[PDB]
Amino acid sequence: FVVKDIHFEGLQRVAVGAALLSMPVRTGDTVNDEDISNTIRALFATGNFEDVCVLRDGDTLLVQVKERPTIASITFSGNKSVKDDMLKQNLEASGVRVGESLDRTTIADIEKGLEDFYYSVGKYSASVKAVVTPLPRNRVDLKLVFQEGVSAEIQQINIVGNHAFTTDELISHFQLRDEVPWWNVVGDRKYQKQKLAGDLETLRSYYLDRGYARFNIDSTQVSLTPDKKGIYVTVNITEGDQYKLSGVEVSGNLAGHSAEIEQLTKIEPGELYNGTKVTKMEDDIKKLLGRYGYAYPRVQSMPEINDADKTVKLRVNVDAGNRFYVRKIRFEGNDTSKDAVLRREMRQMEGAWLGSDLVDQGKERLNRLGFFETVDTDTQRVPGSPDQVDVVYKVKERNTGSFNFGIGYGTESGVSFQAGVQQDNWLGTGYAVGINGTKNDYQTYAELSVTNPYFTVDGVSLGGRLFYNDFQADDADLSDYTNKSYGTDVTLGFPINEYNSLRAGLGYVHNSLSNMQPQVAMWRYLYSMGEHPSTSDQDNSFKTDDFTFNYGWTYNKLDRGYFPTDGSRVNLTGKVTIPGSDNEYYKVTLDTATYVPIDDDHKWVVLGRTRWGYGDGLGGKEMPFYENFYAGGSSTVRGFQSNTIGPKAVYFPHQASNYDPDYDYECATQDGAKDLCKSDDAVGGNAMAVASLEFITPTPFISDKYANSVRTSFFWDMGTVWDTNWDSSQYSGYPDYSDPSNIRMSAGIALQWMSPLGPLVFSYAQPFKKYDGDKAEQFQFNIGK
Amino acid sequence: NSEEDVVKMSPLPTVENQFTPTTAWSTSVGSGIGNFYSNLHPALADNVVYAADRAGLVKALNADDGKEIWSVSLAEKDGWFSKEPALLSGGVTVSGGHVYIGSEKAQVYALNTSDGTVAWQTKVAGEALSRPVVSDGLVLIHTSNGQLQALNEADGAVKWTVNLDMPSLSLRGESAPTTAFGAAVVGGDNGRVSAVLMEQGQMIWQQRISQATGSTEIDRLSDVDTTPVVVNGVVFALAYNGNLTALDLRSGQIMWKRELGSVNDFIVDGNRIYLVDQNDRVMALTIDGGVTLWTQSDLLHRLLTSPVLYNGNLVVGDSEGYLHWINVEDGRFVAQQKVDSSGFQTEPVAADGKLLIQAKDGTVYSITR
Amino acid sequence: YRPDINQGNYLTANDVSKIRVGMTQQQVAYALGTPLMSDPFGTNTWFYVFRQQPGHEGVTQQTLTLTFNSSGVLTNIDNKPALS
Amino acid sequence: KEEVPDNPPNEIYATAQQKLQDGNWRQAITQLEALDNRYPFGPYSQQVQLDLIYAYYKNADLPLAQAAIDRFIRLNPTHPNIDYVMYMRGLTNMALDDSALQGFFGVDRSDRDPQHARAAFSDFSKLVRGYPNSQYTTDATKRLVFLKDRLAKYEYSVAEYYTERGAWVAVVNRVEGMLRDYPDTQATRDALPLMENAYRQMQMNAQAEKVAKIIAANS
Amino acid sequence: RYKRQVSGDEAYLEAAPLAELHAPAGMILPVTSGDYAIPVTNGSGAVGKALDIRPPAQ
Amino acid sequence: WNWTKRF
Amino acid sequence: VDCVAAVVNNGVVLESDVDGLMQSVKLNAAQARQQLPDDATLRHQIMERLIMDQIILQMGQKMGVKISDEQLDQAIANIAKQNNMTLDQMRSRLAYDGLNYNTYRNQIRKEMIISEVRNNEVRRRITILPQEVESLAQQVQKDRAYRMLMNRKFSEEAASWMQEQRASAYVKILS
Ligand SMILES: [Mg+2]
Repeated sequence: FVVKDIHFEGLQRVAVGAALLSMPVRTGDTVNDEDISNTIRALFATGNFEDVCVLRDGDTLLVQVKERPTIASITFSGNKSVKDDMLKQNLEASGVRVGESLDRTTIADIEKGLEDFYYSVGKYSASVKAVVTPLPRNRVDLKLVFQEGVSAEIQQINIVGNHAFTTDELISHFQLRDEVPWWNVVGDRKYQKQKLAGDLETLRSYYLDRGYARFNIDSTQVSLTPDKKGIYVTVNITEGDQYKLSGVEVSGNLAGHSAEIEQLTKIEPGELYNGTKVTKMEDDIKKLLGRYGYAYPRVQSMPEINDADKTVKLRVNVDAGNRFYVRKIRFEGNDTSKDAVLRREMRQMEGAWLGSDLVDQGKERLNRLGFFETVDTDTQRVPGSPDQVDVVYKVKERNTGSFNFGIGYGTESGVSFQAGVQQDNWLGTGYAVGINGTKNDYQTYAELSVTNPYFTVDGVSLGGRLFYNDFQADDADLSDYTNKSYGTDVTLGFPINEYNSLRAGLGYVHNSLSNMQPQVAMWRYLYSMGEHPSTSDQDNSFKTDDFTFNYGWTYNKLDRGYFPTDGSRVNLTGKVTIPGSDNEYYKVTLDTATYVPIDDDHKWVVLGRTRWGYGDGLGGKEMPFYENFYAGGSSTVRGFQSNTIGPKAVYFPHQASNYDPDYDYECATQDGAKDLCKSDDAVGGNAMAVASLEFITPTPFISDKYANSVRTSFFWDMGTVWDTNWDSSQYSGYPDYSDPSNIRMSAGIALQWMSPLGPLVFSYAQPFKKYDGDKAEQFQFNIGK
Repeated sequence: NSEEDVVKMSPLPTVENQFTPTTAWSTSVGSGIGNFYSNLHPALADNVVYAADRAGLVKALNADDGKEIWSVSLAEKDGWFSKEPALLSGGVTVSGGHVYIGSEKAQVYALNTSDGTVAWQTKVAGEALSRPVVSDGLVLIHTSNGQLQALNEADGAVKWTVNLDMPSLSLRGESAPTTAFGAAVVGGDNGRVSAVLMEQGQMIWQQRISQATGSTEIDRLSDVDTTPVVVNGVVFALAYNGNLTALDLRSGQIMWKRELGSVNDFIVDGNRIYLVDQNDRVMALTIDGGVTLWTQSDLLHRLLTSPVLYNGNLVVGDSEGYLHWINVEDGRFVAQQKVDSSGFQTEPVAADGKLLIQAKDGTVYSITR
Repeated sequence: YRPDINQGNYLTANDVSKIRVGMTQQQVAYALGTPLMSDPFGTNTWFYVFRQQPGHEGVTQQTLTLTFNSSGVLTNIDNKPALS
Repeated sequence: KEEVPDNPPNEIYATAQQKLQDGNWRQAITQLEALDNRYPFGPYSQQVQLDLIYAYYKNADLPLAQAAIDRFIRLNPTHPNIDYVMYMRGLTNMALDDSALQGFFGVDRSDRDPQHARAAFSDFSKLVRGYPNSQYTTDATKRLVFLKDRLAKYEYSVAEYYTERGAWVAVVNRVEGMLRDYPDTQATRDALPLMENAYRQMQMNAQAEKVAKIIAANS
Repeated sequence: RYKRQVSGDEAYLEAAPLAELHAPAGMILPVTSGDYAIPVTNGSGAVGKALDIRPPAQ
Repeated sequence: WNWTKRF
Repeated sequence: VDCVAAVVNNGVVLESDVDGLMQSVKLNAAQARQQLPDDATLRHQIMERLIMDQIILQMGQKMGVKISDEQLDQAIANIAKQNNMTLDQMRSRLAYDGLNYNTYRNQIRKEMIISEVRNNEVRRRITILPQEVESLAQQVQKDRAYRMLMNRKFSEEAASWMQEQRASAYVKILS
């Protein structure tokens, strides 16, 4: 029968016009049951309806419709592990949001996707139910009720087929852990698939670096306990033999640079095949071709493995592709940071030839800024251009503000409270401002730094620093005196190699020495300063205003910041008071720490450390005793009490500020002193020379899984602090404190590891050469921040 | 911490102990399997119990008073920087005066029962997680890598290998093959029960018994980890999340199936199949149609061990140190005992009138009914 | 210290010998590549400026000006191999 | 408050209007969100969506305002008041442009990510092109002038940075792109000296003289 | 939050008027490519706090 | 121990 | 009048189809008797038949598999010859049989596409080990036992696949 009008009872979201036109029918056409069914099927195929009931009341097709209800609210119950935010984001991934229609067909897929997310997280018992509560006006409240369950953790990572290396040794380098000791910080036993793949590639690297060019990971089984609480990772490998690298033969499109590449692909006579070295020379060929203007110099090293001689011939197919030029480098997401802050980290120049190495260097430099959670790159191709690209750096800004509160404890500083508030990207300008503070047993420090990391485009940083320092010497195991200092330092740090960094600065420091214990060395310095106090009146006072030119040179070629195994860190830091200061003196310091690995795995290292220092007045004056050098404690000479090494305080007879018999009150007259007296308390020296041969060895009685997480070492520390200005002629009864020959020595064991409480550094050192007065504490330790 | 199970562990039931079950003797094997999910359980040959820990220690103990007869460590000490536990996982098996132990080093040790010296040691395809079953001069091991390997009893050389499909994600453990008429019926981690020949290792058949692969989720687990039982020409196999299927031994066609799963062995005695579900629900079913004779959910989610018929009385451990004697006519708890503290994971061994069970801490207990 | 300041087109000195008076802009761009700098003001002049300032090693610049004609035909070539 | 009583739609909308005219955007938003959730696609829901766009913008819920504007445009592409919605889209992008982490101060932020300025410019251009007679077209045009100046200032900041860096080809290209895109901006005039210097440092004096001619003609 | 608040009163209308550069004789400034060309149009409303951005009554 | 919280 | 009995993922099972396999068949269509259980008893069976039909239609749709009308022509030719009545005459009689040409052609198209999809998705997942072929050939040969093996494996795997796809496919009953 003919159809004239189509009613749409039940429509409240799809416009009657839209619903009508979505049906492939126009008014005035002949409709039979076949056409009715076809219209129903198409109208429901529009994906807006959950019930179509076309009625024939009278001569009009009353298209009764049940509409796809709108999601009134998305709620979550039982998702304790995961906050609602990422749940809602993963819902948006499926287009499910408050105000969107609930199709009732994808919710099963959505809860299945949530369960898949949980299974990735490791909660393999996780359950998700999408309950729908009807609400008036055709609405549904979607309650995603979760039963996360226990997160499965790796009970065992097993390698089958490893005979050249123990399973523990191989697994130690995996970011998936089957054992996480409480005392150590090795990681978590949680399992992620991407971590499993990264660990398989770590195993590949481990074996290909030792010459196992035929190494192959036959399979990787991941098993669950029936309770789905434990995960077992079995890596079935077939490590071949150790293959030698006979030679590297290069071919392809070398762009006329075959000579330089050939000099790059030079190997020792039949060395041991090393996948790391092969990739290193591939990257060196990439760098060479990039320095020749090639943006994407592809270099594929295929090893032709001859099992007969067990050798490898590296066919390095090199295709130095086209030259692409960066029309412009864009930054997306630098809403806080100004453009120059991101752009001055670009090693790739805009308006230059593209180098993938340079673009990745810029990306990693942007990551190193710390201003961004993510820094992706996109070398988009300029429209209608064969060789022009835009390098878009899509960053996502972080909260560069950070307040830290650390607590450490050590035999040196006692309880060390550190606090701080830092803005590393002040107003997105790249200025790192921040107020820090420290509180040891003996020194309360409070700093306010403001460093422009790029005072010059070249990277020369300029940093001001307002410091305050209340140093109670007696708490530092020195002779009693309280130096309350404060002042400024404006320092230009000049980078010169990315390993060497100079820094020249001008500083002001006002020092107020109070409660100075009457002693020979302090009063020598004070007499040199034109003040003539009395050896009585322990409550002395002395204020100085010193303008210093500080200089510094930090060479830092340590491959690892934590537990270095190779390289050297030298730090020559000096300080010369400029004319116009109250104190006239220079003070040079030279730290050194050379790690020489004596094996292949870098497990056996020799740390040759040294700590030199020399200070002295510039004529008539004398270096302030409070700038003296100290030795002892678990920083210079272990097994010696902090600062004990060196000249000891020669005290004068005086009345004690506090008098209480049976104390000796630092040898006071009121206690029964009448002449100059020696003492066991150190004053430091204007000269200092400390050294330490520390044989770092693998930690013996500990699983290879995390034996590299603990640094064991056996150290021999030399150290002599001396007062070059000591009046040997005038003080003949007392020990000659101007003697560098008084080389204190200690030998001991040291154990470092990154415990949950912080970097723990214990050491037991016996001082086998200590002079009179040198207080020795054998067990040093530091629970650092 | 904040984690809490989707399912609560059933509280320990209160029972009227008709008999007083007690540990006849208790002998510690160093450190046992520990928290690792192993098949390592004791054995019993004549009057001697061969138990092991995953570390590598293997003890032959007197089955009467539990006193050590011999003790040999399969772990190979390597200087003073690396220690290599043998990682024994394949339940101790004893057929020819030989003690067969699989290890997760992909080794199978055949020790001599006489003194414990290694009769042979064979490197196998993968982790020998399953019981090294013994039949027709062969030692059959289902390695975690997925291969059912048959070694020679005397030589120890791998006679043949059958690659079984290994899912990306499976359940720890492998089916110990059962042998019936020159054929081995093994359960694969992919939910297929495969019957292979015992001389050339060619599959007689490979019948899927899971059919419960939800898909889109790695947790569509279907591991047939229970050793199939061959009774009267019927292959009763049990998959995880899968079906307790009675198959045809000759053809491998599903005679019947029930929608219940487990990865711990089940008894099929006379006319009754006793099993413990993956949820630790002790069921007794008919051998003929899988009709549930009775159920016992009082130990639900207690991580029960495989049951054993000890003196006509199902005995199930749990991960608390508790042995439960369930009646085999109705399912009532005939008795209950606390035997250990580390818990019970590996199957109990009921043989020669002795019911032995090794705790997670390695202690082997003999129990009396 | 500073990184390498590369600027402009990479003039290999063999792809600049490949261009000769008569080439249209298409062949010239195929030979050398698209120029970073054109003459936005006057005629069709392409500036291939191979400029390199390494890490304190000196600024070295080869300028190659290709003055084309209305049709885009290379009419004049001015190659300054070094910066004055 | 935060839990709107289940009043009829008219009472809810009246409360929302009172709280908008009272200037309180949080509670105006909660009332309008209750109205939108409880009666989606019902009676006068377009007005509630526009009020939500307005309150989100005034409450600085710019992600929510962008979402609301985009959905309103997608669902109601032919609305008698879509000129207002395009104006609000330009306004939301402009407000995103002037964002400040902690303080707006006088930093002028002309060299931060200009993508929101570009989006605001596109929205206002679409508004002033499709609907030149809108009451928002004059304000949209003045905001377009500001945004053009701001984008020119971003390109000028980049050209100034590459003048600092010695990237003379980069400077020349940046200032040429300014002379193309932003030829009538103060930033382009300030960057012309940068182009002249970049040409001179490359010893392309035939072009430095051209740029000096430009500067003289415009000084 | 307080991160976009000043955009309620953006403090604009002070943007410098756009003055086209005069090309000197003998040369022509680069073609504009008017991706950022402001149309010349005068709407029926005010600017800068004189324009009510409240949604029009429907 | 050092605890760092980013604001 | 034509209500919607149930929804299947994205498609629907509308009343016209469910009735078409109820009234025009099931005591009609062919060998009228066929089944005599009762319409009420078999209502759930027919509804599940249409539901699984629509699920397999959607399965075919997802693969982007389309059938040319040449195959439809050959299929209708086969259906005409199996009835011992020519093609045009078969249409002429189908006109009064109640299954119009539109309905009949749609029905044959859906039946053939479901058959094709099921054959593809069941044949791959049936593995015939090269032992039971010899076992059957010896039981009663030379690829003739492979046919019986495939028949048994298909009879079983088909039911398994139907259960799997019914579980894995949103089906909701709107009536
Ligand atoms: Mg398994």
